Amino acid sequence: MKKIEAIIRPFKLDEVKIALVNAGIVGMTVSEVRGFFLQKLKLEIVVEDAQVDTVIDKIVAAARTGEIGDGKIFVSPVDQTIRIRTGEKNA
Amino acid sequence: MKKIEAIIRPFKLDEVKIALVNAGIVGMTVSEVRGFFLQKLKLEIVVEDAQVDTVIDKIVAAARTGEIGDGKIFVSPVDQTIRIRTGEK
Amino acid sequence: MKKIEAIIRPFKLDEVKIALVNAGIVGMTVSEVRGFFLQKLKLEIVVEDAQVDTVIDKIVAAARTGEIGDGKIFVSPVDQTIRIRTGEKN
Repeated sequence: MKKIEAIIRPFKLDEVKIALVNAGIVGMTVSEVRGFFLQKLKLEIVVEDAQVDTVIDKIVAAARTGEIGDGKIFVSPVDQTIRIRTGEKNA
Repeated sequence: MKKIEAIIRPFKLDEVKIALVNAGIVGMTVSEVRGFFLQKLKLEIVVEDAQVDTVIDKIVAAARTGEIGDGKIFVSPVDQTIRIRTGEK
Repeated sequence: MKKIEAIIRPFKLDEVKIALVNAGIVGMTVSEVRGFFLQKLKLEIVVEDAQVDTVIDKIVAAARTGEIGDGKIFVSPVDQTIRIRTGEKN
């Protein structure tokens, strides 16, 4: 499992969201961030390793404009995920 | 050392906070997040490996309601922690 | 590559920012966080492994005051970085 964090232009949110739903990406967290100080959105998703590349492509395709400031995607390892409602774990 | 991030229902904050203090969990960071777009809180703590399971349980017990949307906990590795005040590593 | 997250006193931002520019640190993300509930800023940067220690020192030197609440720095692994504009990966 990997965490994928994407720093995108705020107005791209909808587009990106749509794409991620189309790839059956379920859980997803978004927070307001300042980068460059420009306002950006940070999207966080956690997916299986096999999905990573796929997801990246879609985000890229949805978040891209062609100009500097399109932002960036970071992939990092996740050891464990726990669903609070049930306490179910996957590793 | 592991980073523990929990995305919870905002109103659960107090409860969760209490529990974490009861387990001697000291440093803790909280930010507003939108998930699902519902308002959530993201809590971040960094603890020793041996504490991980314990902490998870408490968070679960404190943050749970029984309904969809209770949120999620992610555990990820941390290589290094540095205290800014002293530079201790 | 490593992600460096620093939780600092808000007013230190400028100082810290200057220092990071002086070490050629380019991309950098800042968000408002509540820690301890005191208002803090979380700075996130991703750098090559070889840079890590350097960066840490500068942040420390820039963010420090000597009192409790100076905050903390966490270093964690990053597997992959992708530039959205081009799709370039490292």
